[PDB]
Amino acid sequence: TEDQRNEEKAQREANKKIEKQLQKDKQVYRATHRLLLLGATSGIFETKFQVDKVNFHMFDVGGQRDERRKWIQCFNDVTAIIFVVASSNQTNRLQEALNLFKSIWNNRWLRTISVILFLNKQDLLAEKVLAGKSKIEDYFPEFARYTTPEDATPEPGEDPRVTRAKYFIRDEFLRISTASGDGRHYCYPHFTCAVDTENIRRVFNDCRDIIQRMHLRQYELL
Amino acid sequence: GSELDQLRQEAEQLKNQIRDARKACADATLSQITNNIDPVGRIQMRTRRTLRGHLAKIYAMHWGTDSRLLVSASQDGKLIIWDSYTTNKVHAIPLRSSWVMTCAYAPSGNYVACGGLDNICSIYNLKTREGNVRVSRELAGHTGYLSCCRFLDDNQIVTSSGDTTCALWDIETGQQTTTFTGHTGDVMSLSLAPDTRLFVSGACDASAKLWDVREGMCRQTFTGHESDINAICFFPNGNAFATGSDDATCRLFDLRADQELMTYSHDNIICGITSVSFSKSGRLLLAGYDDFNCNVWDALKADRAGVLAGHDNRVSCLGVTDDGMAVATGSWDSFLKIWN
Amino acid sequence: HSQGTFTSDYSKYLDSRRAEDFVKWLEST
Amino acid sequence: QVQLQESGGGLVQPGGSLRLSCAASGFTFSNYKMNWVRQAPGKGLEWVSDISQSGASISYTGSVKGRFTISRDNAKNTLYLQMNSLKPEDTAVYYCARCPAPFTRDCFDVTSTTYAYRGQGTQVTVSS
Amino acid sequence: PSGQVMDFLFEKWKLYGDQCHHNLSLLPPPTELVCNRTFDKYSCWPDTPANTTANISCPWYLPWHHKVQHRFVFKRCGQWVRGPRGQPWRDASQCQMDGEEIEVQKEVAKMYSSFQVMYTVGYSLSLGALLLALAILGGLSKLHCTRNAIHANLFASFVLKASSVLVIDGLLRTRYSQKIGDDLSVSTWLSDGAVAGCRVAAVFMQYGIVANYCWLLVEGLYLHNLLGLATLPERSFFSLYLGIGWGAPMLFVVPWAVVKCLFENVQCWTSNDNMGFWWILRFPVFLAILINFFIFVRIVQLLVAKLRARQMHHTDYKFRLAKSTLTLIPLLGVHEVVFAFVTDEHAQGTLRSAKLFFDLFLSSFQGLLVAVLYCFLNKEVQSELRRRWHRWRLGKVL
Amino acid sequence: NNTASIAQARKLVEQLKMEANIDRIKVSKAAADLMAYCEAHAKEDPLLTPVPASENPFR
Repeated sequence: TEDQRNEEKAQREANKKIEKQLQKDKQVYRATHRLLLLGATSGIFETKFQVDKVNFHMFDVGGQRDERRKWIQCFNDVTAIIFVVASSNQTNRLQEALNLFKSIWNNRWLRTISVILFLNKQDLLAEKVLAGKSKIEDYFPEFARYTTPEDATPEPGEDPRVTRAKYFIRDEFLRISTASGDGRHYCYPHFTCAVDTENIRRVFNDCRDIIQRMHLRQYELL
Repeated sequence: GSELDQLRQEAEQLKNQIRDARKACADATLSQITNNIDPVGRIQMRTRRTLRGHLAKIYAMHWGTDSRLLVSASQDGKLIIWDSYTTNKVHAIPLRSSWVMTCAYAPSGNYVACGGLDNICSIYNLKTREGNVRVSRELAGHTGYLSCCRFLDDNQIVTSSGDTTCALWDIETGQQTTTFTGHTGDVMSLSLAPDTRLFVSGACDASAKLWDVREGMCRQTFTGHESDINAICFFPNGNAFATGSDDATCRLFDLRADQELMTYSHDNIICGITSVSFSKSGRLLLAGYDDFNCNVWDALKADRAGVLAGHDNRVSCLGVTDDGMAVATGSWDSFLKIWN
Repeated sequence: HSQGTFTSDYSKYLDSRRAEDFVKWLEST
Repeated sequence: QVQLQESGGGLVQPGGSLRLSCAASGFTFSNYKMNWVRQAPGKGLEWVSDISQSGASISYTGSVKGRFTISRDNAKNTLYLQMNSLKPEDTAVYYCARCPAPFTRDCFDVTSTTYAYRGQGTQVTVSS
Repeated sequence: PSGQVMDFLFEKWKLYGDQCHHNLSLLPPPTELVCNRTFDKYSCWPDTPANTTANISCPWYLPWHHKVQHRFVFKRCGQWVRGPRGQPWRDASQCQMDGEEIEVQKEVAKMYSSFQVMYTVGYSLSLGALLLALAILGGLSKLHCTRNAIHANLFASFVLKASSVLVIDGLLRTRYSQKIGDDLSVSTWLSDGAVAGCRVAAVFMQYGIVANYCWLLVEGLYLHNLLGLATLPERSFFSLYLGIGWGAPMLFVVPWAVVKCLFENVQCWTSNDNMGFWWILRFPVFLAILINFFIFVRIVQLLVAKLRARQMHHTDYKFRLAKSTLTLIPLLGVHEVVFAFVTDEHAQGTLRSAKLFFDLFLSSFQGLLVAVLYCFLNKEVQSELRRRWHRWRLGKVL
Repeated sequence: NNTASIAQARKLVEQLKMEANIDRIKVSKAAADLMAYCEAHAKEDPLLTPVPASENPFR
């Protein structure tokens, strides 16, 4: 009849109402980096910002519980996982950051994601090297047989005893990172500094480095 | 702790009261009763419609009771109500939170729920006055990610979240009515009985419990799996259910026999089962694996009848219509394949 | 490009040889 | 039912040796990545040692490297932890866990008082 | 002119013909003069009795009349003699061109016969390997990207290139391989109707060559846009790249055809009599290849910067950098730049024959190399081929 | 040994005392009910027996 072909025509015209909207939203979705802040609105803590006309999208997952083997599978399409680590009744929290990093790096659904990890609170650690009368190689006994690499940048003020303790943790995450990473995804280690207009730029310069390595593996140049 | 290590052993002495009477009530197995009936054969289903509208991976999907419309929630941030006959969209709802892990279509057809990593079930009204899709309620009581939610009617909805609890809501008042504590791990999926007086819920402690909606008590607990439960679905009479998990094994439990009946495992299958669903008669047990294919199991002979492999990425959901006519499959590529 | 100039040289060659074969036809007939 | 019942562990002077063992029951033991977890009094749960699906890959906490040796017997379905030369700060409650999926290399198990696939505990006490 | 020796020969041969008929009409009525001036098809003799060697000059319609101008053609007659029973007969050994130039023409005949089979193999192995590559990029449903879209237009642009050259080589091995009959069997050959099937294939070739260099440029412009841009592109300008690839050749081929039809009209449109009319197709080729070379430099100096870091576990940076740069030359068609600045005008001697071999070897195997380096050895394509090979065998046999 | 954790174990044994007093029927009379259900609704299932295209709404 004419009447059943009248709302069938009005049903197909509802596509152009929203497939024009889906193509409007496909533009804003593909030009937006989705990140993942995890460290070791009450539940997802979304954060938008803007670095050189580039949209970012943070997610803080502190509203969840600590059995994270299920909800971390949501976070496969992110560009990078920002992984902050506190360097500090010694609970050995620094090994806990290593085992969480080793599980993200070896997760079946997270085998394509790079990690931008920030070694944090070295001001708390540069005190505990001098004020600690014994060593904190009681937890890492392979530290006395470790020297500072020659291709390092020791900023002044900190002792080389503090510089040796600062780069040993950085190589300890790259010993996990380079064991099974096989070119699909890398690790971008940093150290925390003055946050405003210097710490977000390190995320910005690494998120270009991930996408420029992403297309070059699609063309098989890397 | 004094007067406690005997209490920990009094529970294990009482689990032995369970498992011997549960064994004493096993005359035979489900295989050697079934093995006289002849199997179904190769069930070659083909992709009829392919729904191309999302942007990111699809976690959930739920049919309507008219078996014509279907909600699909994807983690691009949008929720799309399809039309399964002619591949055209009737709504596209922009969500507030982008990480949505579940969705539901009300059995009347008026409401649609969702939920995810924002710990909030959000009710949407499809039949509003002016003509729009705006939020009715936001059910904010859970302290963990919301993994599954199902309507009982237009007034109340039962949810399952990652804080090891389930809850019975009331959309008019917006607050809980009955909470269902007792799981140890994160509850991943629930499934209502057809009479909507009971439901089951599989969690990440390898145990699917059975709840009573009007009372709020766990009647019986089903432990036969090895690893975390990812799916659950009742057998269509209301006296059995199948249970997918990460050890690549479905298990058809039974309520009145109070134990496992069959085990749907093949040694060439190693990856976990994302979702499960029966057919209309209950003969077929469809089950989507972590691999990019869906396997039909003959739920009585426990032999793989057919394979439906039309997905380029791990399927995240699985839904058979109320008239049993088709099977919708969603996956982590932006596609919904409808099979029959 | 190099395909077009090879085709041009080959076409000039074919035209010159066809002229020579026409003169050979005039001297044969 | 996934059950992890463990034995061993008792009063010992520092320098002596013990041996812990959990005989697993309820799953295919040869498919999972078993591991040991430690909880000192007043502290959080702490990882100790891994063992791979066969016995190839072995990991340790640095503070127990060289002193502890982990062993797996697949035929008897049990997981050994041979402890040599104990320390007075090694007194704790030891659990054996497993990683929640078969055939995987990642683990999410050293967590709070909720975790499914974990033993009940054996007290190890080192003092004099 | 140049490239039209046959038609100009035939025109002035008709002019020589009716000119000497009119100048034979002048002759006074004769006493004796027994055989009396029968016009042969070659030239025309006056009235001669007792004529054991009669001498007139070589005819001026020949294409080499500047070299045979100072010589005489001989014929003797009662009646004009037929020696080997060919009913006209004469001594045409003086007006015939020399043996050195026909030996040099034999050598260049072997040269053009060796080049023409060199790329016929090259265009055949490309035209087969691309149609198999278009079936993979069309059928296999995971591979539908924006990247594989501009691959598949490039692969369909070498197919338009390689087929349009094999047609115009077949239409020249058809046209210049016939026999020569009467003048009406030659005036039916030098007509605009007998070449109209060949002039369409000339424009169909010249469009297909320039549409190759525009689609090499597009994938030069697409991969350059994807680098330096911080994100994925929003709009994904595939309506803009498909207009540069297929439409910008029509901005240069159409102003060629309406000049080649008006001013410079020869048998087929494959002969470039005027260089200036030939610069309006090298201009979208020089400007395309040069831009591709500029992109090539800037990708490689970025591809080294992604190897200065992560260098200790690479430890060599030589083999794969030599692999990643040699797999980009076919895609950007950077090989053409080596002999680009030696143009058609300046290449004269064996450099001319060396330019037409270095380009024509590599530009014919280029359609083979991009189907191998970007379809048949892409590891995501081999992942999806190994998946559909298993679901066919496990689904049917097991 | 925390007193808040010993009552959680009392919540465990109170649930198991309610799971032990339940009337279980045997498997041979409970597995035979499932194949009796699949047989009675066998012809009303459009996925085992395929459907002609005049009734199938998806083609």
